[PDB]
Amino acid sequence: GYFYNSSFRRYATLMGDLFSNIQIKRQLESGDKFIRVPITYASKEHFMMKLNKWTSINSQEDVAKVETILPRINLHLVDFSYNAPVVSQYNPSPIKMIYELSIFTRYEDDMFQIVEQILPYFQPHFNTTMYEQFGNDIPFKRDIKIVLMSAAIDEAIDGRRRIEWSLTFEVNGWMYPPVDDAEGLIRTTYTDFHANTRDLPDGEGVFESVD
Amino acid sequence: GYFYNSSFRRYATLMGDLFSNIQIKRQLESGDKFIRVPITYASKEHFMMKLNKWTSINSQEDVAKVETILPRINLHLVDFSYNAPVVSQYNPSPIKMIYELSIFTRYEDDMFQIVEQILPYFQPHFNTTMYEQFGNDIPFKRDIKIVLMSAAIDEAIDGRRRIEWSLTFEVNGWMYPPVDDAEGLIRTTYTDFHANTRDLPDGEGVFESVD
Amino acid sequence: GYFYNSSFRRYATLMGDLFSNIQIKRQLESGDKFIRVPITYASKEHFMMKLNKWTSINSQEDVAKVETILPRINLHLVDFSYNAPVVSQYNPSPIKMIYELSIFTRYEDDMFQIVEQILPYFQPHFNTTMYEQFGNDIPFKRDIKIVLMSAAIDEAIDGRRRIEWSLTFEVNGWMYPPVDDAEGLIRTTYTDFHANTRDLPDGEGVFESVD
Amino acid sequence: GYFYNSSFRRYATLMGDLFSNIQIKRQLESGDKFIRVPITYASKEHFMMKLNKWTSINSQEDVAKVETILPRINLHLVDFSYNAPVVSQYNPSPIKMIYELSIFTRYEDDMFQIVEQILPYFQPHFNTTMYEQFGNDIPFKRDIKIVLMSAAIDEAIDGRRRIEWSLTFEVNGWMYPPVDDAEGLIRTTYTDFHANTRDLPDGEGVFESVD
Amino acid sequence: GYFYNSSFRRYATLMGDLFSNIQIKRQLESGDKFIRVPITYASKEHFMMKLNKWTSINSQEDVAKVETILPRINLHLVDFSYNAPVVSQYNPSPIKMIYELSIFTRYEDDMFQIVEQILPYFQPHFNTTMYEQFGNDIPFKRDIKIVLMSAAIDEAIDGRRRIEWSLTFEVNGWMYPPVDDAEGLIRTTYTDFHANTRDLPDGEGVFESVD
Amino acid sequence: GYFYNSSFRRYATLMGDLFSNIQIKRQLESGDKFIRVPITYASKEHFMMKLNKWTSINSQEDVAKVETILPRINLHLVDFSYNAPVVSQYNPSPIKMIYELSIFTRYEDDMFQIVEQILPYFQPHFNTTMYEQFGNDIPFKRDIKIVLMSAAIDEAIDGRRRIEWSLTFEVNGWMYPPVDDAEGLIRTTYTDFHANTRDLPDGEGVFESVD
Repeated sequence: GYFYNSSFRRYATLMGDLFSNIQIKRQLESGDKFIRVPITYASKEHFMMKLNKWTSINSQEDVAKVETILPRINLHLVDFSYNAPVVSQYNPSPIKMIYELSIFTRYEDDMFQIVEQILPYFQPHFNTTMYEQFGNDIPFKRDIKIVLMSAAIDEAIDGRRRIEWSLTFEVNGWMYPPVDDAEGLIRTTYTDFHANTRDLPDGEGVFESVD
Repeated sequence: GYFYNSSFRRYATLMGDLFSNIQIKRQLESGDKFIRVPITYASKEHFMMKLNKWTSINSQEDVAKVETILPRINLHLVDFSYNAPVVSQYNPSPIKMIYELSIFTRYEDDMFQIVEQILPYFQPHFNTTMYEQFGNDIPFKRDIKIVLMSAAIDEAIDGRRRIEWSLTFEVNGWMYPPVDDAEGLIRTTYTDFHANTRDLPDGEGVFESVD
Repeated sequence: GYFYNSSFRRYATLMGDLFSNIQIKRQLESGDKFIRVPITYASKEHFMMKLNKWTSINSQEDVAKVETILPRINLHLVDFSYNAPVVSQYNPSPIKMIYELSIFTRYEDDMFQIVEQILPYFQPHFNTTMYEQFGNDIPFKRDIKIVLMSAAIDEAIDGRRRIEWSLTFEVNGWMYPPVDDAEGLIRTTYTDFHANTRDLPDGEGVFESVD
Repeated sequence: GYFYNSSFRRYATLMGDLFSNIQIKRQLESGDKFIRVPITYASKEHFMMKLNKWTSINSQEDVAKVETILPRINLHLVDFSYNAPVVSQYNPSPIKMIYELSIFTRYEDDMFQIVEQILPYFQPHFNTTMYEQFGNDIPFKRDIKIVLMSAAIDEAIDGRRRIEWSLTFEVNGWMYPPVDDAEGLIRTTYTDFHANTRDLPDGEGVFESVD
Repeated sequence: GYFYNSSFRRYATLMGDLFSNIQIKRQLESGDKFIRVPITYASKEHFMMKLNKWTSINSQEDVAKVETILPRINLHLVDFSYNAPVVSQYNPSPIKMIYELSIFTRYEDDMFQIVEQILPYFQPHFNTTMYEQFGNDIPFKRDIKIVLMSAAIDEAIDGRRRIEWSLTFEVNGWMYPPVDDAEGLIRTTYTDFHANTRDLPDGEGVFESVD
Repeated sequence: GYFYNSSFRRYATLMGDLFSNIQIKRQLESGDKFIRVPITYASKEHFMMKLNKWTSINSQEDVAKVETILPRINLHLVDFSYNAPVVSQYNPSPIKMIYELSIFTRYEDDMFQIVEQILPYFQPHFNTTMYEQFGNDIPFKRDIKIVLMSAAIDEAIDGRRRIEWSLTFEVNGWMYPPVDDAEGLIRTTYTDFHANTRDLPDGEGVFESVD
């Protein structure tokens, strides 16, 4: 029920999965608890609407169930353009994609931990080699440059309430016409922030559903 | 009831027809269904008005027939200017025309499919050779450069509701004074995204009528 | 009841008259009908007010009489400045005058026809030699460059309603102090869009009255 | 009841007087009537307030007296700055003064007449030699350059009503500390638009009082 | 009740005092009256509040008293920044300070007089040598350049009412850490608009109190 | 209950502590009283809301306790970016951090005292060498350049009421991935405005709690 080999989907999942494995330390009496930051893919307005819905105190079980919601990260595509350096598709087209990575947090410390886990890997760019194999052929080698373009710090108060920092990223990637899922599912690998060759998980696995 | 040989009409139809034959795959229980994206030519404000009129659930048969409406594409001319590099018409005038191609979709996946079918052919430009023959004379050969200028991503929510992406295109074309339909209808051919020589269909054939 | 030899008047009429003789083809049951596009000289705000007064369906004999109103063209001066390349007047002062030519239309087709009759003659400029003779002396030869600067496309809806495209033109002309109508009326000729030497008609002849 | 030798006052009057002597022809049956355009010096907002006060139909004795009010010209200073090319005053300081000259008119024809009498003398500048004599000493020779910087066209409707064109002028003049009226009144002459050496009239003669 | 040796205070007082001694001539029947223009140091908003408070007619004794309030001058610091050309304080730090000098007046004539007394001494700059002596040591010589940056003309009406012209000045001065008033009071002299060496009056002497 | 070795935290504390020790002189009859200006770390809006909560005169016990609140300083991070001049962390990444230092005060004199204690040490930059030791290893030497970028002056009145000046600072520092507190606590020293090597106090000591 979705175009699996979509190039946009692959870039969405790649970006999401780079930021999928981020935890914050939270000290308890019995001991330190490390919690994973759940990440979604959605238009920002959408996400924020639904976030205002979850954070709403309707009953007594909600009062507690409120601090499990934050911290979280929302991801979205916001712009793209041709990337000015016989047919077209591997050899493919140099495209350039703009992503907003929106971190939301109830505690400045939460934010500090998270961003400290992101920010140092972009100087200002972070390279990743991606391998996309078609059926059983030799995989393709796509050089992917991800550039940290800018950051944006903001709040939204009520008495605490909610800290929001947004990073903007430029992916220098590759576009080509759709290759039907029926012609075979694309196998994809990439190098993470430590040059560790992870293989790209299916979409359904990286993003929690806002729905 | 229209000036058939209109230069503007030909550019509207040319653009519309390049993007006329775009389908999205939609996986069903019985098997995959492929649906064509219907295309219109209209002022954007107009299109959106009539679209809000259609999207309104008036009766029970409308509730279903709503997701037959989307996806669609609306096309319009939004600007033109002289294209700065004895009488006038073949030799004609280098003109430059600005088109807004507006894709509306209920599902991110629909969008991904469509745009993946448009975007790779503009690097940033796409050439097409056009042949316009007058009655039975030797056809004229007009070199047409179409350049992808920018993209713009947006929403418009209600609880799903509607994704809207707009591509802006610069057509580098040719203008000349009207040649009366009474002097004979122009025969028009062109090269598609695959250098395949289709001949330009009548207006009534490419655009579904917003009316 | 007006300064006949007014320099501004002469430019208003020249511009008005270049665009005075434009017809659109309108296919009927009995056969093709050609209708002339009527031109007025007025502040834009004004013109649109009176146009909203005329187009308002107050009654039934109006219901029909509404589609005789459109299409039309309103012309106006909007800016002027010294034209940086013993006393003053022939030898006169190089002035530069800015005109807004506003085309209004109920049908996209009407617009296409009209503008296709304007646009090809400005690449980006259109020359005209003007001859202004004083009484019976040797006429003066003023070289007039008219440059197409920009175009602007708009609507204004109600259920159709009205298409509005405005061209902006830079006339590079000549200014001098007023020469009394009592010293004799100035004779003026010019070369039209086909270099055919028409002579400049009186104001009352070119523009229908907005009043 | 005012500092007669005021430098600001002198420039205000020079400007007003260059534009003091302007008439429009107004054709009647009995014969042509020439009317002088009255000029005032006032903040623009002020002038317009009082002008809305005069033009209001309070009675029938007012109804006639309305078309004697327009046309008029309001003049005002709107900016000044040092003019970047032992003590201070002749030798004096190069200053630069900015004037808004505002023409108001009930008929486009009136405007054409007036502005046609102003505009050709500024190409883009108009020089005037000014002679300022102290008591009986040798007059000082101040070269004054007046530059037409821009023009601005506007209306203000009610059913006719009122045309407003504003010229902006850069006077390149001279400033020095105040020379008391008790030390003797300054004698001032200048060259008009025709190099005719008029001598600068007292303020009260050039400007009608808005008060 | 204040840090007497404050560097900011010294610059505020220096500026205030250059403009402390400005009079306007006011011709009366009995004879000419010269009135000194009172100067305050305050935030512009503040000053205007209190000015509206003073100018308000609450009783009958106010009616007369009210027309003595204008003219006046309000002064304030509005910006400062480092002034780009072993420890720090004489040798001290080149700072640059921005002052708004705001002249308010009921009569154009009053304004003309005042400004004619300010404006000619800035071409565009006015130099002044300042001497700050510590206890009994050799005085320090600080070169102070004051530059006239821009001017701004405005009104505020009611039936007269009030003219407001503002000069903006860049003082190129010197900052250093605070030298306690207990370590001895700094003695300060400077050169006025005529290179005449006045010594800096205490704050309380230059500015009338807005409080 | 916070990531002690957080880099953002260290820079917040470094900045806060350079400005931790600022006093103003306040003359009493019994003798001069020196009061330390308290510093907080908070988003500006937050600080201002809570400041409006403290400044509200609710009772008589409140009326006195009003002038103990001011003066104060609020500090916050507002922007950051890569600082464009085998793995990453000491060797670490050149980052650039933007801080808004907001000084609030009831008296101009208070402001003058404070800012005079800040401003002279930034010409436009101030260097500090920081030593960060991990457990017991050899310290790291991070060169920290703090640049004064701009200042901004404002009020907020009610009859006095409150002066607000804001300095903006560019810290040219260093980022690296989080080093767990469990791996040992970081020891930090730095050179203050006088090259005095103080050691960085814990967060809890520098900032008063806004909560």
